[PDB]
Amino acid sequence: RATNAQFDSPEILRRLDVRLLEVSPGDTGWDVFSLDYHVDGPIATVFTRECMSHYLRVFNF
Amino acid sequence: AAAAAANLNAVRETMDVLLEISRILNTGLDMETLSICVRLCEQGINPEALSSVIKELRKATEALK
Amino acid sequence: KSPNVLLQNLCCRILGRSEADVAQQFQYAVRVIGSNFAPTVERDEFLVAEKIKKELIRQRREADAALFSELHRKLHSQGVLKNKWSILYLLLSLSEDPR
Repeated sequence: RATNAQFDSPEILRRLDVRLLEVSPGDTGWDVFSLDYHVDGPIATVFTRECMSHYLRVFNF
Repeated sequence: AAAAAANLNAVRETMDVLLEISRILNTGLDMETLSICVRLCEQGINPEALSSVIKELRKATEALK
Repeated sequence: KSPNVLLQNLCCRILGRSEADVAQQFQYAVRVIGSNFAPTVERDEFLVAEKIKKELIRQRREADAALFSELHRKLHSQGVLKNKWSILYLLLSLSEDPR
């Protein structure tokens, strides 16, 4: 809420959060920084679960 | 006799597959220490306690130098 | 093998010294391992295997995640181990990402 993504719908930015990656002996936050968008309901089929797991791999690149 | 030489062969297989697991995760241990920790594990040992020793021995090889 | 000489044997692999050159490190090993010679948690191999997979994702590789399935298959195939959770949690806990 300090950039040009405050002009979008509040629901989508609200459902975003930082997530810490599963398992880590002590190292940089760069390796374990991730995002997770919360989504439920009918569009969870169009936004397919396995497709999100591939989306995070795009996100790392 | 024969099944105990298949056992002696399957233990050399086991140290190699644990050496593969030790190298792909890039742990500090080499093949020589890895043969000791498994002997420690057959008698039963806490790896939470062993890891606190392993993180000090390798940091005390250059504190007696 | 007796445990008192086996911990000394670990100390002679890590530090390249004789078994009577180093006894301070061996004393710290006898200090830590004693009265915790048994695992302090519940254990099963499956949970730590599915966290070694989570460890291989952290280093940005998924081919080894499918190779490690067969590497853990070989462990079940032989059956010459007493605790398969303990050594695998140890090798997991000592890991490091090359970045």
